[PDB]
Amino acid sequence: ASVYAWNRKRISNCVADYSVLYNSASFSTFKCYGVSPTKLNDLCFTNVYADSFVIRGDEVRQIAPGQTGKIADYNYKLPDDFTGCVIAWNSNNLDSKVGGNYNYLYRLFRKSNLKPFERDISTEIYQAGSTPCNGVEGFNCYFPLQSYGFQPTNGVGYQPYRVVVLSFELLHAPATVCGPKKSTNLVKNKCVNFNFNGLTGTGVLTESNKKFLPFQQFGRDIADTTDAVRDPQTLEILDITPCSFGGV
Amino acid sequence: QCVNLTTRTQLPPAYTNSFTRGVYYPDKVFRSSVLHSTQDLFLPFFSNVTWFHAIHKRFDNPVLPFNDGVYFASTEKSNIIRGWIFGTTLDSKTQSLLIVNNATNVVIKVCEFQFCNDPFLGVYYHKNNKSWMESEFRVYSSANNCTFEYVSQPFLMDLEGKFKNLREFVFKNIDGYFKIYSKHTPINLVRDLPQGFSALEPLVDLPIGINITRFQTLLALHRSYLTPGDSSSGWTAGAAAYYVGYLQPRTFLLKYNENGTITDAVDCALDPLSETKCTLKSFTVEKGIYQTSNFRVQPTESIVRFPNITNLCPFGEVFNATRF
Amino acid sequence: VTQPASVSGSPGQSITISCTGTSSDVGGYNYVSWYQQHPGKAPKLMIYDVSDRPSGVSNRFSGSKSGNTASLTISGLQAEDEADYYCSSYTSSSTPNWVFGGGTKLT
Amino acid sequence: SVITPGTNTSNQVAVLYQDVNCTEVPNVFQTRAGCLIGAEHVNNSYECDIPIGAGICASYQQSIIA
Amino acid sequence: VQLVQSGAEVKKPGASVKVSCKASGYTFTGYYMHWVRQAPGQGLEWMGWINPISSGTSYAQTFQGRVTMTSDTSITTAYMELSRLRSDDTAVYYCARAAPFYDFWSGYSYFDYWGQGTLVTV
Amino acid sequence: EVQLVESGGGLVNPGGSLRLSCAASGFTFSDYTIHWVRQAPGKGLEWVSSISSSSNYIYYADSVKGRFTISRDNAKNSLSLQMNSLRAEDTAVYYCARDGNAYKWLLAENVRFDYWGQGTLVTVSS
Ligand SMILES: *[C@@H]1O[C@H](CO[C@@H]2O[C@@H](C)[C@@H](O)[C@@H](O)[C@@H]2O)[C@@H](O[C@@H]2O[C@H](CO)[C@@H](O[C@@H]3O[C@H](CO)[C@@H](O)[C@H](O)[C@@H]3O)[C@H](O)[C@H]2NC(C)=O)[C@H](O)[C@H]1NC(C)=O
Ligand SMILES: *[C@@H]1O[C@H](CO[C@@H]2O[C@@H](C)[C@@H](O)[C@@H](O)[C@@H]2O)[C@@H](O[C@@H]2O[C@H](CO)[C@@H](O)[C@H](O)[C@H]2NC(C)=O)[C@H](O)[C@H]1NC(C)=O
Ligand SMILES: *[C@@H]1O[C@H](CO)[C@@H](O[C@@H]2O[C@H](CO)[C@@H](O)[C@H](O)[C@H]2NC(C)=O)[C@H](O)[C@H]1NC(C)=O
Ligand SMILES: *[C@@H]1O[C@H](CO)[C@@H](O)[C@H](O)[C@H]1NC(C)=O
Ligand SMILES: *[C@@H]1O[C@H](CO)[C@@H](O)[C@H](O)[C@H]1NC(C)=O
Ligand SMILES: *[C@@H]1O[C@H](CO)[C@@H](O)[C@H](O)[C@H]1NC(C)=O
Ligand SMILES: *[C@@H]1O[C@H](CO)[C@@H](O)[C@H](O)[C@H]1NC(C)=O
Ligand SMILES: *[C@@H]1O[C@H](CO)[C@@H](O)[C@H](O)[C@H]1NC(C)=O
Ligand SMILES: *[C@@H]1O[C@H](CO)[C@@H](O)[C@H](O)[C@H]1NC(C)=O
Ligand SMILES: *[C@@H]1O[C@H](CO)[C@@H](O)[C@H](O)[C@H]1NC(C)=O
Ligand SMILES: *[C@@H]1O[C@H](CO)[C@@H](O)[C@H](O)[C@H]1NC(C)=O
Ligand SMILES: *[C@@H]1O[C@H](CO)[C@@H](O)[C@H](O)[C@H]1NC(C)=O
Repeated sequence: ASVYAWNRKRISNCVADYSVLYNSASFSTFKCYGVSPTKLNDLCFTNVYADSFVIRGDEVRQIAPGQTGKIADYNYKLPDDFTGCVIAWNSNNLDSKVGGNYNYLYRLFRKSNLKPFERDISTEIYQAGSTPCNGVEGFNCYFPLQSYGFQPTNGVGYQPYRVVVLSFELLHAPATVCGPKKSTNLVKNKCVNFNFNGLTGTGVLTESNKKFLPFQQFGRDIADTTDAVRDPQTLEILDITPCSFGGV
Repeated sequence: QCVNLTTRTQLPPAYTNSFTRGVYYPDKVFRSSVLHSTQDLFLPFFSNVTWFHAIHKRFDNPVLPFNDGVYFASTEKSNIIRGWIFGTTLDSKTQSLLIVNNATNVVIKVCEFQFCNDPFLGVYYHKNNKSWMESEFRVYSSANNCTFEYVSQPFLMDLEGKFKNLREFVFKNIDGYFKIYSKHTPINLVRDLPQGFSALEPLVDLPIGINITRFQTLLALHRSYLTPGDSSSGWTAGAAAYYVGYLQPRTFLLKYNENGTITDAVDCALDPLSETKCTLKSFTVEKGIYQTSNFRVQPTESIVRFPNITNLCPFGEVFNATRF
Repeated sequence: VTQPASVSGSPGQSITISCTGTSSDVGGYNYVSWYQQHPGKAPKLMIYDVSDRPSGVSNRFSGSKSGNTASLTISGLQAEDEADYYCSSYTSSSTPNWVFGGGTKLT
Repeated sequence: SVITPGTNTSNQVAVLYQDVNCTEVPNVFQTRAGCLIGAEHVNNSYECDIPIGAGICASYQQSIIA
Repeated sequence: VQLVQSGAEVKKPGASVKVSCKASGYTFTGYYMHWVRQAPGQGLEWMGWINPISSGTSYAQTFQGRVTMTSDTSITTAYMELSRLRSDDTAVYYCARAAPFYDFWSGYSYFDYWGQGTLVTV
Repeated sequence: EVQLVESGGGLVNPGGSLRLSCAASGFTFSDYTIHWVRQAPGKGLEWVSSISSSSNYIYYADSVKGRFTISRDNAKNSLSLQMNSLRAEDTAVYYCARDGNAYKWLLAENVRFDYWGQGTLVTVSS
């Protein structure tokens, strides 16, 4: 997709192996925010969004938290608290042609900056002056979009880059996108380390007598800390207590 | 195809008291024997709720605003209310969400539907075998460019013509999801919503992510030998009614019992006593005086006073200088 | 819809008047009706839905259909039966409409 | 601040707008403690129940009085 | 930057002529394409422009209603079609490049590149 | 007793116009579809037009479509037919008839004529 009209792919209910992408030699940029690129396979998310678009080399830096510029402000905005990975590679051999590839557009003018993950695909004439344009471009009335005109002979900063942004959603909800980690047998009545669908900690797992509702995945005590979980494979409710401790 | 219905009495809208209805489980966390304070979109206590009728001659299925979320309730015995349409322009120019419970399946679809100006379902009564069957589905003319589709397992509705069943729903459009909460309880009233508390459990979180600003309720018509005429006038309706309220960013104190069920709640902005209860994190207040909030007079105007000069700053002569 | 110009026979006899159409008229649409018109008078319905008789109509009148041809059989022919009998049916075309047959004179 | 008898007795309240004038806020009784609204002021003096301030107390006697 | 126009044309009065201009050496949609006419023995006359990114146009009141400008970015070519040709439309037609109206330093106020003139006889 | 009474017939010139009426009684007017049928002298019956009970569904024969307009008033129990740009070919007795199918929501295409009016003669000549 063009950066002004970027394409969002929703990913859910699957196993996400991020090492295939991260350990690839084929990407020039692989920057993760809010998460380590080498811990991704240990995590579970409630959703992953893969946003794909084409920009020119020099603009790749704008696809990040806290950035400004024509792309960051008018085309594709990432939130300051963004969690996810920005992956980009040179696509000069695909998205460039002799005479110029004018199928890739970006927004050059807008009344205001975009909100995070806002997608503005309008083509209304931009009013630069104080006089209404009435849909007709001319002096102080601009067509809001412009082409990159990608050519195979351009310098790197003007070559096309294909960018995929993987945003990681972390809601208080059942996680549906987990890395390729092998599960172990469930152990009860012992002090163990545990990881229940991304929920980690240390304690003793016992059979729970708490009547969870069909939609509830875990419970909390008056301290607002997890004290019970629903086993993601058996749907058994387990109570979590801390391992014996005290002063000596 | 689509048909406009006629022969309806031009009555004004009715209104009812929301009482303490419209409270749902704010999340999927189990809590018990605890009072939990949460901020979310809830139906305010004792709010003004619009009351719609489908009796006989009325068949109220207007397009209503969605605002920040909708509280919907229905009271009926003949399953007149089947589903809802959600979207903006509610036509084939935009993605819209259609949720319909028909005689055999519940269907949830998101498509560029060309919805009817007066959409409905219909059930025919056959005096020859004393049976009720669904014969009409007149909701849209077309449904192209579908992005989401779900169909539930098969079932059979009685569809019998005849309040016994109260069905409450909460519709939220937030964080890329269309969240539906619901509760089904018995009711013995034919005049209004019951007075009492019942928490609505989550039904489904739909991974849709569309713009919803307007919606309408889909009702079923009854056609029989007693309803002569054409597709626009040859109809009646089983007694039914529904209520629509709107959610607000309100703070609630929710009371969870031993079984983790919410059995009560306080609307912290309803009145000074509820405010005190929330402040003290308790459903009871002891004799005394408590500071619960702060009073502040709000500004009514914005006054801007800049120097009265018109000459522009010579930036251009810096930027377009012949030599740097 | 094609009809005989006329039919005749002795009193007491059974006379069959036929209406031949096509699949879009008679074949797939069992909505064929028959009307009896007396000179100087408006026509009245004798048969509808191929074989159904209106109240007030004598049981000597019964209709039937086979393929693309419908028919009306008048048993026990009476002198008072003499009339112009017409078919009517729904025709499916570019614009939905209804048509009548040529009309059969019963003498 | 909210003045109330226990909810075991009554759900009636009176509200004191501390250090606020009764003409600024919108049984309206102006005291040195602020504007007390919802409590009925009486001349009869009693032992202090719920303290308001500046010699003023409130009690439930039914309605809330000052 | 190069601008290459079609060859000369001969038309009868009432006929229409379409003159093409193929651009290269720059981002085609980054500039406005103007057409300028020069009748024999006369000076230069501005006809109008097209903005290839949107194919928005503007015409001089002199030609407005007779001239239609189009473009095709896939072949970086601009076209000017002048209908209802009259004998006084005999002229050399040029395509010329100028910046868009949003150019900070007013590069739109002048034409920096010109193609070879195309003679049209009527 | 169901009755339909045509009126507004008479002799008119070609190229002119004429409005016909049909009064109804003995039944609920607003529950039934009413059709117009015409019979040229010496000829059989020809369907002209129909208007449904809600007036939402209106049909015309191709021979009159674009010239005739049909409308009804369910408060007055009265049906009208406006014939514009009429010709000599339109000479006929015009009947109004009550559709016997009280359930057009089930089989809209199924048409029978249970009751007919006397018919009013329209002649187009000079
Ligand atoms: C260098 O820039 C100056 C300043 O102009 C300002 O900065 C430029 C880069 C552009 O952004 C301008 O739009 C901006 O105003 C130029 O001088 C100024 O030029 C403008 C436009 O020609 C003049 O405005 C006009 O003024 C007349 C009245 O005399 C009005 O009738 C017009 O409608 C319009 O408002 C402006 O007055 C003028 N200011 C001064 C002090 O001269 C300068 O020409 C430019 N030089 C070059 C080589 O570009
Ligand atoms: C169903 O009705 C709609 C809306 O029409 C309006 O409401 C009707 C109940 C009736 O009161 C009409 O007179 C009103 O105009 C119809 O959509 C409109 O159709 C007209 C043509 O008749 C067209 O000019 C309008 O632009 C249409 N409105 C919109 C928003 O598109 C619709 O065609 C009716 N469908 C049928 C035949 O049942
Ligand atoms: C009651 O009788 C009606 C009329 O025969 C049935 O309706 C028909 O159902 C068949 C399918 O089995 C359809 O093909 C016909 O078109 C229907 N006719 C009409 C007029 O709708 C009806 O199904 C019967 N009810 C039950 C429970 O059998
Ligand atoms: C897989 O998990 C589901 C719970 O979603 C469980 O019902 C099923 O039995 C499990 N199957 C296996 C082989 O573990
Ligand atoms: C508010 O509620 C009252 C009482 O039910 C009702 O009369 C009034 O019309 C309602 N107003 C609005 C805007 O809902
Ligand atoms: C209900 O909807 C489903 C899916 O669109 C359809 O297959 C089914 O036939 C419908 N049932 C009825 C009674 O219309
Ligand atoms: C479906 O959407 C595409 C845009 O993605 C549009 O081009 C197409 O015309 C739409 N189909 C229909 C039937 O409108
Ligand atoms: C939804 O559409 C309306 C126009 O009908 C628009 O004003 C509003 O901003 C849109 N909201 C979102 C989230 O796109
Ligand atoms: C709480 O759970 C227990 C389970 O033993 C049940 O007996 C009791 O009735 C429940 N109480 C409520 C209010 O549901
Ligand atoms: C509440 O009032 C009742 C009398 O109705 C009394 O018996 C009870 O002790 C009171 N409880 C408290 C906490 O005041
Ligand atoms: C309240 O304002 C009035 C003037 O409107 C003034 O006379 C009075 O003394 C003020 N009282 C207090 C407590 O400020
Ligand atoms: C208190 O007494 C005064 C007279 O000194 C009188 O004006 C006032 O109204 C009385 N207030 C009440 C309510 O007792």
